[PDB]
Amino acid sequence: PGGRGRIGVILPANNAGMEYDLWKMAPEGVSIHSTRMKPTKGCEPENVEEFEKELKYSYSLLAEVSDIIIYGRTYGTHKHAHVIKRVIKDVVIPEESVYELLKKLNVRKLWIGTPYIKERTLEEVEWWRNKGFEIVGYDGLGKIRGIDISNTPIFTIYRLVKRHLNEVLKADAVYIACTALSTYEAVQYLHEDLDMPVVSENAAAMWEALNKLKIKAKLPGF
Amino acid sequence: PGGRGRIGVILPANNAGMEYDLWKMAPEGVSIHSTRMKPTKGCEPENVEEFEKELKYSYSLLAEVSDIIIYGRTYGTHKHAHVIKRVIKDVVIPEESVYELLKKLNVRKLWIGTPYIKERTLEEVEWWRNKGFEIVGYDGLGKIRGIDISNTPIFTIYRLVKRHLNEVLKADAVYIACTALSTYEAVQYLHEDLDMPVVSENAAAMWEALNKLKIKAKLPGF
Amino acid sequence: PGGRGRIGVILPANNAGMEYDLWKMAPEGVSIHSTRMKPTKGCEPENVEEFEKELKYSYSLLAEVSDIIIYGRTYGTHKHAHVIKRVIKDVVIPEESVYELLKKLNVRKLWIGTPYIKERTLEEVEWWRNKGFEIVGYDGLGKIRGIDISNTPIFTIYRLVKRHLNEVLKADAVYIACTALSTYEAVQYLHEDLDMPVVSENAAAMWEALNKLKIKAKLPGF
Amino acid sequence: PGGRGRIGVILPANNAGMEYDLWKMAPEGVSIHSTRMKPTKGCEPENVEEFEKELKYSYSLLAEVSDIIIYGRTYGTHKHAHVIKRVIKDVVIPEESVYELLKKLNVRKLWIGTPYIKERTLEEVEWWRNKGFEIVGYDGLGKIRGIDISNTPIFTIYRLVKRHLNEVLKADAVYIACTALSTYEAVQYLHEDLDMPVVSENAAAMWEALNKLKIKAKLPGF
Amino acid sequence: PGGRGRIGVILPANNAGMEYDLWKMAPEGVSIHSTRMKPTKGCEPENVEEFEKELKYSYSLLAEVSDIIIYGRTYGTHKHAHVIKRVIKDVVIPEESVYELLKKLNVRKLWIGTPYIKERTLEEVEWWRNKGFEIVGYDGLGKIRGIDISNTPIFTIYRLVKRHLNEVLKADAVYIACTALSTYEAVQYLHEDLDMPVVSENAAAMWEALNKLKIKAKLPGF
Amino acid sequence: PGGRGRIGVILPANNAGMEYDLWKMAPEGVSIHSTRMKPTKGCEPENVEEFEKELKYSYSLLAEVSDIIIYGRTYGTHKHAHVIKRVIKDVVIPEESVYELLKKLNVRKLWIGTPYIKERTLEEVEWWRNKGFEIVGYDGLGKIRGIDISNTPIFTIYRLVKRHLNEVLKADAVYIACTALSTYEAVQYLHEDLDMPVVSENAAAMWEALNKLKIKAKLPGF
Amino acid sequence: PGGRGRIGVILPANNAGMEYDLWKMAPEGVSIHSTRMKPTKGCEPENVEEFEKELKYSYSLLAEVSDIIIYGRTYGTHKHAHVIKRVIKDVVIPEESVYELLKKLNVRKLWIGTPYIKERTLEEVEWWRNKGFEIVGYDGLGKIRGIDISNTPIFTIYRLVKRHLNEVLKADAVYIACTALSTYEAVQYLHEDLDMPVVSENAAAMWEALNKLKIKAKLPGF
Amino acid sequence: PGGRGRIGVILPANNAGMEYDLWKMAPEGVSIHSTRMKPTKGCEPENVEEFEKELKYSYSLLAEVSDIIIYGRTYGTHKHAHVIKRVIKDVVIPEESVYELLKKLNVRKLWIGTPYIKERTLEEVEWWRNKGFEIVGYDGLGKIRGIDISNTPIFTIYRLVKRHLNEVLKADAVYIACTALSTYEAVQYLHEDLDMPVVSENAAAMWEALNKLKIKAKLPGF
Repeated sequence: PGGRGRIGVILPANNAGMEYDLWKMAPEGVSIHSTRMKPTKGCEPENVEEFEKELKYSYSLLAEVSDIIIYGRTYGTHKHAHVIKRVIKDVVIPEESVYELLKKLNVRKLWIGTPYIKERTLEEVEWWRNKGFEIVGYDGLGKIRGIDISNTPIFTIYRLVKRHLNEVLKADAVYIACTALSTYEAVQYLHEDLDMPVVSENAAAMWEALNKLKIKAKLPGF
Repeated sequence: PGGRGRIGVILPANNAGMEYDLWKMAPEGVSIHSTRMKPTKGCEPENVEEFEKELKYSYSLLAEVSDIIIYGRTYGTHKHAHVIKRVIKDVVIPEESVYELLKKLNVRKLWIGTPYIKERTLEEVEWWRNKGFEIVGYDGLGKIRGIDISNTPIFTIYRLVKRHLNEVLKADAVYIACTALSTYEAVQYLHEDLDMPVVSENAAAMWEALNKLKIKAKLPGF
Repeated sequence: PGGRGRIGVILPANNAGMEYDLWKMAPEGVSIHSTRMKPTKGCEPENVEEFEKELKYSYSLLAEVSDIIIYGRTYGTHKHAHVIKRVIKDVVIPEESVYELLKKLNVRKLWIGTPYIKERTLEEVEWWRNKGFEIVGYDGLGKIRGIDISNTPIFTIYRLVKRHLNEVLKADAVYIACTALSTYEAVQYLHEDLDMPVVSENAAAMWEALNKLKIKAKLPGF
Repeated sequence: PGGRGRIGVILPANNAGMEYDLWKMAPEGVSIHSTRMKPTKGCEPENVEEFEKELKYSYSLLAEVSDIIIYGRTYGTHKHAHVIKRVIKDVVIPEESVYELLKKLNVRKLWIGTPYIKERTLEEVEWWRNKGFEIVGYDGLGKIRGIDISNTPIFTIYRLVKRHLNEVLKADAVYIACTALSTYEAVQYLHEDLDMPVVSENAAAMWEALNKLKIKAKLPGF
Repeated sequence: PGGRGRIGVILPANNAGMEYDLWKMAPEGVSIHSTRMKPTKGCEPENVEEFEKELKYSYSLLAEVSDIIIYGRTYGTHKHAHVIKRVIKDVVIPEESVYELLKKLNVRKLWIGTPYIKERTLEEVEWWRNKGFEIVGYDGLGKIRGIDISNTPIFTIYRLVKRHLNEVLKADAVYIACTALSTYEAVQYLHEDLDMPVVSENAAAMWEALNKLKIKAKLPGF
Repeated sequence: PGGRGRIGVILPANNAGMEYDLWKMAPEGVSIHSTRMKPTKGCEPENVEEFEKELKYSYSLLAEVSDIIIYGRTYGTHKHAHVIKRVIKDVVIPEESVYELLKKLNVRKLWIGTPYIKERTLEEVEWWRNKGFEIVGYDGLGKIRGIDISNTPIFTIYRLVKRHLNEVLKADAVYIACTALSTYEAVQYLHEDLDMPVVSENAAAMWEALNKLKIKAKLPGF
Repeated sequence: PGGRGRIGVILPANNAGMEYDLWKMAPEGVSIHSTRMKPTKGCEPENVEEFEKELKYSYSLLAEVSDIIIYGRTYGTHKHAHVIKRVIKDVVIPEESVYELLKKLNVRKLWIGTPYIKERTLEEVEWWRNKGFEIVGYDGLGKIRGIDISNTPIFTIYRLVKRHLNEVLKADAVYIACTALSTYEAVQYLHEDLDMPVVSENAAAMWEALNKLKIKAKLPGF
Repeated sequence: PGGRGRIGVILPANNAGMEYDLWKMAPEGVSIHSTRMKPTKGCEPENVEEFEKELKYSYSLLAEVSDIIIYGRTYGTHKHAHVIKRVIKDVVIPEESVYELLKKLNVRKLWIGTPYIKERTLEEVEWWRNKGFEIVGYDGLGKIRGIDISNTPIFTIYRLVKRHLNEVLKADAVYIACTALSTYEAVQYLHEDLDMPVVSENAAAMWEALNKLKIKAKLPGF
């Protein structure tokens, strides 16, 4: 029973990494409660009313046990963030959390690691690039299926970044995209070794949620 | 990542105690993945096809990330267990787990603790009698709302039983119903103090799941 | 054998939280010794000589084993503090300890949490405002019986405050009234989460006592 | 809160050792609550109605917070135990606890250590002898004032016994009288070194109390 | 210094897992010393004199710092074990260690896990079958390059076996071939979960070496 | 599996101290991989092509499992360092690491400890003086055989320096030559006691290697 | 075997507290070696040649195993310190160590605690008083026999000082005389509670010895 | 303070290993007090009255602080043990302790390790044979000076025995002579590895002393 706080999380059916990260980061007295959503074809809502209806439903399943809710998907966050914010009051959108965290950390140069194939990696890059960050470098694991992404080993994530040391060192911080990756440990190793903030999407999400709820906690990587 | 094993769990929207218990019991390398279901009026589905359709849907959201699935509700387990077993192959029904565990523990005399009101506590008590157990005593917390049940403090659960020490010491074991109660700690204290197995629905569920997956683990209470 | 120090405490018959708090806060080599007083109707003595006679008696039971004595009641502290100070030389009055502690902490804005019901909580609010504090907010558990108050769970005390986050954040510190509440843990969680001193009556009492005796110690919440 | 159990204790004003022992022995979730009684001239009440009236009063101060009560005095236990049992239902009389414990331990030969002077040590001796125990030896610290007795150092109590190794090794167990002595540690050292049960009055009292309440616990010298 | 013992190990150039396993298993005061050998085409030497000459050379590099030597390759062990034993007195051949260990464990039914491709896994199979073991099942990771094999994650090795729970549970023990795999952890998880000895080639090698040197030690899966 | 990093090391056949030091200093996720070289007569190669050919061969045995390589010999480092750097790109030469470390530590006055005999210790002294250091003092263990050197006890190395306290205190740092000495512990004791950096050849080597790979770590002695 | 250092100590036959203190303070790798001297009538040598002859003899028994020697007596230190320094080169005289330590701590006001009776306590006071310290207060345990002094309990030493809190607080530091008292613990409690250096003769002696030998160590009380 | 017990020890001037061993073995509350004796030429006193006079003197220096005394020399124990027993009542002679311990351990076959040269090792070996033991083997460190003996490293003592594994494994136990050797650790390693009691002279001495005083303790090696 989360007497200190209860965090609800809506995530994709095949995401097997976020729940683990969230619990590992949850301070004493805090509990995580999740519900899943149908896996989707694209990365954005085809039918907005359809999306909003399903979103409201999942939200209704978490509304009473949650003190705050995290939208743990990337789907619909780029072009329909307003729909999500509309349905879920005070919702935490990991991608936006990353932005605030990086800003609060005075980050201008960024190195981006992802689990995606080149194409998506680049889009991810341009997204952040189009938000004012200078992207000194990037790379991806070249995966497609979420379950496969979730299965990524700690050090595979670690070497994904370390392999580009020379350029990684030119950044003010590193960002590891996708909530399907369990970055709880990887991010700590990277942070210690690179001596710079290493921000994962899951850690950023917890950072924002814990701040809004006002619960002291030492997140990993920064 | 749940390299050692991944346990999926389907639970009622307002259950805030089972996810906590499950993670506390999860041995290293094991992760818990859940999805919620619409809260229902009765304790048994009035539209079977409706139930089966919703059940199949939730199952489809956990099917890929799960190595095994736990049906963490009481709803539909008394009269429609066959429907659940049909939709979810190898599904773990906590109530049935309790039965197997008690049997394996050679339990004949039983004391039953619940979070329900007198009328429902009576049904619960009669149910286990009609299963071959001599019920030396019982009591309930007299609650109705699941969130309220989930909020039950460790020692409130502890005194729920201890208050009837004289009856209790006549049983071969104690059983604490409902997966909404977080019994991880309470059950350990009771087990040590009463010197007899104290079986909670959540512990029984993990016991069965961990056995089927073949993962060593020390559950609490027994 | 409190070779380092012995603290005597006079408390109401039905107070079950203060002794626990005091021992948990007692540093190594320090021991707590208590004696109880007849539970009373009002919150102030109608017969002063009666009060003084009973007060002197209880004091006589603690005088020889105590290095210092804490008057752990609220009864008679508002209008007859002088009587208490008269009978018990160097007595520690928790309510006055809170005042000195808050002052030493440069506190001007205060949020007050209590276990009482509307009326009495309103009197407590007024009592602190007249002492020179701006009371940005308050709330109570609405209890009457001391044993009931003592039974209050850690997180029930925690949420009593957290539920009013918006206002609490406007204060310089939080104060939790009544020595019947066991605040040893609750106060630590609140202090960490709110990032401001959270002063409970029991912690304030120990603070003053330990200072007078000159025994190093880390009290909780500030 | 003492969700696991609350033990009330009535003790003499100048006893500074039993509260410490009781708390050290208290398992998690158990709390100790005490109240004192006027120090008396003799070792037995001269006015029975007077005694019974004061006894009932102190009891009334502990009745509501206690699950069980320990009468931590020797006063009135030899000739008026029935009065005490009458006023306090299920009361635990340390001296009687020692007897049951020694019997349960199949003890026939006993060595007795006390904090009293020769005269009283002698009375303590034939009192236990009169219960059928063969008393292979004894000795006392020769103290009179309770506060002085309470101040007795761990190893002073240890050497009080060890100094008579010769005869002491002829007993089946050692018994250390008076609840004013803090025997929590001393008794452990003696038990390990002499390889036989070393029963102190405080440990015996907790043993009986914890048994009646049914709370698992590992007591000091046996 | 390895005052307790020094174990020398000859291994293939690209083996990155055995040195790690050996050190983790090395008890206090024991140190591991290694030297590498040219990577070879086949799995058996084509030129025996060539092999023997290179073998003697590597041995000469470890002879002075070693108390015993482990031949950590599979190359030349199937058809030329006698050559190895000839050059290196008391040499420990991991494959032969596995055999002795399994025999000492009274193993008749065996499940075999390997990192090789179907073809080679099949050869590894009937080789052990040819030693009288009934092989209830097997599987391989289908890898070729040693460095790739060494990179195998703990749980990848764990699931390599667990995925065949069904048949695996019919064996008396599990055997994981190749010293390039770091099985220190994987083997412990499997052993606990399957409740049967899980023997890795590296653990078997250390078992034999530590026995000959007579150094107490608790090895991984048995 | 050095998921964090893999350090290869080429060392003399009879060196039994460096591998131990390296592993003790290796942070989590880092592994050490070594290969030996034929013990040589002189301290410099008489046949350069011979040396280069053997050097290239050993390197080829470590090239694939290593992220970086340490040349753990003194042989050929004084007059043929360029040959080594040529064959092994980014190779770490412990002697040169010591120089950079001492420089980074702003060291001008140096005390030198060695395991060699008068003559050779004299050559080492001259070698460091020509590098720009004032050598306030020195001493050696007077050993010749590497295995003998490796067998040197922690405190023998400690007293080798401490015995000259008066001079040592005049230096800015102490340097202990030869990678055959296991200095992991000795260097820590010396550093604490002398309150100045105590640099061993092995620690310096790890310092440089870990820096190039960018892996956080706390080496001993400085 | 004190590889890090060996401290010899000459002490009075009946001193049972210094050896314990010295070992408790001895850092790892340091050992204490002692030899006793005939107990004497006065506090100063009657026959100087006699003293010097016996002193030289005891010294000869410690000369070879010691790196430095501590003269753990007060006898002959006030008027014949020069004789001691003459016989034992670099000898550590605890009383002189206290002086240097207090000076290095910029101490002007001092509170003195001793185990002696009034007369000696006063002489001790005048001694320090005649060395430039302002003695804000003092007290003694009033003991005569060294064995009795050695038997002094931790908290008896603690209260010896604490009992004079008001004046103790006026000092810059507290000094506890006599090496027969085991002050290892007492001094730590006092130091923490009084928030000022609390210097015992034994701690001062170790401070000086460890400094001369150059061995890092955290002495208690300052 | 040695509230639990005080052990006095008389040892040779240059013995630097026994005091360390004794303290490491001393259980909590036990302290060691020593005094030294003039180093002697032979291994047996040539002037008995001279010996007895010096023996009585040293004894007089330890008589008051000791609960029991250990004669930590070999000198005079072979032919004049009766003189020692005469002067020191209940004295513990390590050599005799070894005998009783070995006997109590039902030891018939013995392997003997010593720090002496061949000739003295022969006497030592013959001595124990003429005591009823079959001596399956032996060896010595070949040292003469006690300080040199004391300086013997843990593993040097360990290999002294291990080097003769084949002979050793034929014995029922191993015995390591001389109290100058610090065997506290060495003996534990040997005991674990050889799986048989490994008795050092110092451990045997403590065993006997602790038994006579009746203090529970876990010695090493057996």
